[PDB]
Amino acid sequence: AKPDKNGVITCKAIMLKEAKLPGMSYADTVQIIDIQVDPPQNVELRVKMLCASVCRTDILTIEGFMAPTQFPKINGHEGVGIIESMGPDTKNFKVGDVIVAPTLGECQTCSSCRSGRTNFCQNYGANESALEPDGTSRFSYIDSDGKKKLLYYKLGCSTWTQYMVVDSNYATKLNEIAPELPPPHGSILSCAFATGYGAVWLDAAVQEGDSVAIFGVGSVGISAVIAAKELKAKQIIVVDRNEYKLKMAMELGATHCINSEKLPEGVTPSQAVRKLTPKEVGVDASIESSGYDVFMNEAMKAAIHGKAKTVITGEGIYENDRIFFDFKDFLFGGNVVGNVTGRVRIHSDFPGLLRKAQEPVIRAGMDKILGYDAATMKCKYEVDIREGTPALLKALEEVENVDCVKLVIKLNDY
Amino acid sequence: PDKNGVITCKAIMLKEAKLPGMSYADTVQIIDIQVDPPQNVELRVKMLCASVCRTDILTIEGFMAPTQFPKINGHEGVGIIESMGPDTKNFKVGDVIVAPTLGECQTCSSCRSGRTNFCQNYGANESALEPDGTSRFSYIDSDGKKKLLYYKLGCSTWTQYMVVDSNYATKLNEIAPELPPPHGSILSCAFATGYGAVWLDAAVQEGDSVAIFGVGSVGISAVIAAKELKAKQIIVVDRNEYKLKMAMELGATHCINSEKLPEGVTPSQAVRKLTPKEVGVDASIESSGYDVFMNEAMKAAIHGKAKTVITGEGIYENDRIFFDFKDFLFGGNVVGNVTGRVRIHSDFPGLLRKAQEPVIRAGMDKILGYDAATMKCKYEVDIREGTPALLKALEEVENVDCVKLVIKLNDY
Ligand SMILES: NC(=O)c1ccc[n+]([C@@H]2O[C@H](COP(=O)([O-])OP(=O)(O)OC[C@H]3O[C@@H](n4cnc5c(N)ncnc54)[C@H](O)[C@@H]3O)[C@@H](O)[C@H]2O)c1
Ligand SMILES: NC(=O)c1ccc[n+]([C@@H]2O[C@H](COP(=O)([O-])OP(=O)(O)OC[C@H]3O[C@@H](n4cnc5c(N)ncnc54)[C@H](O)[C@@H]3O)[C@@H](O)[C@H]2O)c1
Ligand SMILES: [Mg+2]
Ligand SMILES: [Mg+2]
Ligand SMILES: [Zn+2]
Ligand SMILES: [Zn+2]
Ligand SMILES: [Zn+2]
Ligand SMILES: [Zn+2]
Repeated sequence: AKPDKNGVITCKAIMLKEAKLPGMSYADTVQIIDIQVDPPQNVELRVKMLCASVCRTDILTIEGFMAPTQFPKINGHEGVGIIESMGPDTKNFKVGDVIVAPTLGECQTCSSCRSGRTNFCQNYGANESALEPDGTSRFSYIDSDGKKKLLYYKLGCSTWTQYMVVDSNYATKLNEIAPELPPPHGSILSCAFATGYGAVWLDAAVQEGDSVAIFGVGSVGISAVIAAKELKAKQIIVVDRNEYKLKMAMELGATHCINSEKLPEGVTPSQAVRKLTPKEVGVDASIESSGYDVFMNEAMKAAIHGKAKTVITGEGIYENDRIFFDFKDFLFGGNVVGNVTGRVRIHSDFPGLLRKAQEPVIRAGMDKILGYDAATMKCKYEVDIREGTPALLKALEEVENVDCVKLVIKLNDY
Repeated sequence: PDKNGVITCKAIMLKEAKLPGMSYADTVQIIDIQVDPPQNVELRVKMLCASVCRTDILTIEGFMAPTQFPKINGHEGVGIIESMGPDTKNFKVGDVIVAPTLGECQTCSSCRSGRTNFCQNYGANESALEPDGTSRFSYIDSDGKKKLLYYKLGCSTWTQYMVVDSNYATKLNEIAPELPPPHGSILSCAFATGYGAVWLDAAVQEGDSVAIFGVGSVGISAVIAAKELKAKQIIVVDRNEYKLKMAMELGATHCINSEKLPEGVTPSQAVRKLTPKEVGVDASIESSGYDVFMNEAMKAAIHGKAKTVITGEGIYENDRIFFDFKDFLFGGNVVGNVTGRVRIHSDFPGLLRKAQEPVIRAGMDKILGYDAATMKCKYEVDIREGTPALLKALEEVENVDCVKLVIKLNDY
């Protein structure tokens, strides 16, 4: 879209009217509407989005996750686009750059950045207000009563829109290192792939000859399998109840699979994992990527006491917003870390991830996650924001299809 | 020892778990027991003193002992090798030893990692028995019948003589021959746990900020470590003002009485308010046993960068603890810790050298209320003075100013 004389763009975006509480439909809350996107201020990028792709956390967001008051909103944190314009103070970006902009920036000067061992930057942390720091939004719409109304972001931006505004301290560019990378690949690099790959590579720090357990092989868990295989793990144990995704995981380098719904009475997933290791010692690295609170506990219990790290990537709407651990196993060697975006720092680590993503085996793995067809640039599960709300609502139901690993939302021509 | 090498001595027997509504008198008694001679690589140890870890009181309440009663209590204590099994190496009769929960085989992938004491080969003896299902301890009951006593784990310390697998023992007498017994006793658990949690596990550096949740003997040992390592800020959280003041005397910079916070202010929010930009602490130590403080310690840590070290224990519903999910995902970093990650061969010799330094010794003396002239501690009971004196001492564990009760077992 071309801006009007005041620099405002009118474009399609996916609006969430309110939380979809249990028993409510997508139809109750989700609608494609025309929105107005204000021009970028200060160090902001306004970004022509190519595609978004559906993270389970996007579905949690529809259900009200981390948004007690921040409706109506434009959804989405997983996506890729092209810089269309920039605020006047912007440095180190140009119009035409291809960017992703995940939740955490990297100031490189706080004690967290300088530690070398985390991406939880003190200066560019999660924008939980879902607003600009002055309480405004670059997004608005004209409702049925003709009134101009504010739309919240997801966090520091929204990706389910033809045009997004994001603070450039959260952006990192793809076009210098990977000018030929297709859009849906760039989209999963913004969250799902970075998360599973980085949880294994950076956070669990998997070494050649390590044993790895992965609880949940959706897009995040399969990304973890691809990393564990690249890093020459001796053993890659995948746990899930979805036989399709367990089989995909086995095709991309998992060595052992466990269907948690088919375990003998009184055999826990952690016991099943331990049974596959020498003297039932457990795994060198335990990844949770399910959102199932039970699996966070089972992941902790699967890890070799003291030596191994359990990396929790999963998210969900839990009773009292709490998770639980078996205390005796926890005290006697538990080691559990929260992980966002795989610990992949947007300046220090993302460039090497992007170079890795171009290696043939890693690309084949991304193609499999996406069911990508390079001839048509279409993914197996794809919906286009220009095709209207009914198509989108059907696609959101089909996220639960057994063979839907990653739904893609096409936003603009490629 | 009799004709068969069996020692008859006093020990503190727990008959059954002390469940809520029961008294110490219901379950705790000083009795004469028989201690068999050591076999294989065992040490039989003349105990000098035990000292009361909060986990000793949890044991009385049934902690980790669903079936392992009756037992001799105790895992914190120090003694002198009286005899050894025929296969023992690297120990002599007369050596002063402690024998904590975890050994250090030095060859398993956990030992070889260099970053944990959770040895795969010498782990916790949860059976509370010898590997053949027998015990070195027994007693003659009122029926005149000979009956087995369980250990605590690999041994019991609340006895004049104990037997332990020498793969769990480490000697005090070469590095610290003049160390008083109660100091050796707290080195075996409380002081190693608090000091190690800060020094080894949280790896506190000069200029770091530290929060310690619970300033009993473990948390005060953590204060001593944080001071020794030149932490910029040492924040202590407790309900007990006497122990908070003691922590401040031994190096703490800021104290918070959790029971005097406004209802809407959490312990983690109070700790973060003491830190620049409410960023929280570089190292967060839980040493309370209060499940709430395990969650608050996790939340007080700088997101991602900092480590929360959980040392606390308790009897929790369904044996489960909980964490606030959003704060956990966005940077939580929590580890279970046993004995301060202090490995009995690689780390304990260094800890023991540290204990001999005047400031650290002064801190151990303050924990103990130790009088060097009388070798008496502020709170001390002798096993030879009878069950009623012990039952009153066990009640006095809860006294405001009781940091560490010592159970004297033999002349020093
Ligand atoms: N931490 C982060 O930065 C980050 C990034 C991506 C996603 N997430 C979260 O991580 C998780 C994985 O993301 P995703 O998009 O791959 O999710 P997904 O829903 O596509 O995949 C999760 C997988 O876990 C399995 N699983 C869920 N509940 C299960 C149960 N009860 N029994 C057995 N298997 C079960 C599912 O069958 C599925 O294969 C989600 O919880 C998501 O919200 C977080
Ligand atoms: N992990 C290990 O190897 C190891 C070693 C020693 C002790 N422990 C455990 O660590 C903890 C500390 O041991 P200790 O012997 O110093 O215990 P302690 O009982 O002497 O001291 C605990 C301190 O925490 C405070 N605390 C407890 N509940 C509180 C609450 N509700 N509000 C505020 N403050 C509270 C108490 O007032 C006290 O000062 C205990 O849970 C003990 O079982 C474990
Ligand atoms: Mg802005
Ligand atoms: Mg033995
Ligand atoms: Zn995501
Ligand atoms: Zn930073
Ligand atoms: Zn103890
Ligand atoms: Zn070992």
